[PDB]
Amino acid sequence: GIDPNYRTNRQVVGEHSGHKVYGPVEPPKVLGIHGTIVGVDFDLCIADGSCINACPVNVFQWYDTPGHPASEKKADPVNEQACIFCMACVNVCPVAAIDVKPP
Amino acid sequence: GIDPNYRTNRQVVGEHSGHKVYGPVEPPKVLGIHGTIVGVDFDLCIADGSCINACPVNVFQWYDTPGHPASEKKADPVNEQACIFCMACVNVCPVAAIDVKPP
Ligand code: F3S
Ligand code: F3S
Ligand code: F3S
Ligand code: F3S
Ligand SMILES: [Zn+2]
Ligand SMILES: [Zn+2]
Repeated sequence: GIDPNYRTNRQVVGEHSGHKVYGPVEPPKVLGIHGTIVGVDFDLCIADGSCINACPVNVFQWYDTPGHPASEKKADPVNEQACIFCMACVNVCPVAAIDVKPP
Repeated sequence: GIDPNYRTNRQVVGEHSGHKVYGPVEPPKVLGIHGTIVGVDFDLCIADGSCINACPVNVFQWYDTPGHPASEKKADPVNEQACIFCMACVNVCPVAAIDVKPP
């Protein structure tokens, strides 16, 4: 599962669709974590889709990541700021790849 | 159109589904304004639906108001806190019944 201390343990290295990306990032095998309010560890995500299936406010969208060993698609927190802190995604993810921290 | 100063001009008289309701409220003809972040004047709303049709984060839901002269259904800001301040609803409403104020 995702490191609950990722925001302090990792370096921010870039930005994607309005959110920060925490490294290391060495495409295509290592993609890091996307998001600050709603963080998704792309290296753990296996594209199960329960998060997208549970979120009532459309926080996630599928984002293609060809060449990644865990999956070739990931749930990207494009609308992380719409999060109403349901904590559903955090609990439905079979690999515990999501961490939500209210700002 | 809605009074942009409604939050100070009107009295809060109740709560509905997690949001405040600003009076006067004398059902069924006078229902007031629902919401603080995303305020919808139920007395102006005619159930056009453009707001629901435009909102990407599901802020609104239909709420029945039988007996109201403007319409018998209203767009209720059930998820006002998911608002990402698109200002779309504010502009699509044909009667300017919506006012959005970031907290
Ligand atoms: S595996 Fe990925 S698709 Fe969602 S349910 Fe977990 S973050
Ligand atoms: S289910 Fe959606 S509302 Fe936030 S707690 Fe997860 S991104
Ligand atoms: S009329 Fe009502 S249904 Fe929406 S578009 Fe205007 S608040
Ligand atoms: S379109 Fe939706 S995101 Fe807010 S500005 Fe209106 S309730
Ligand atoms: Zn991203
Ligand atoms: Zn309401």
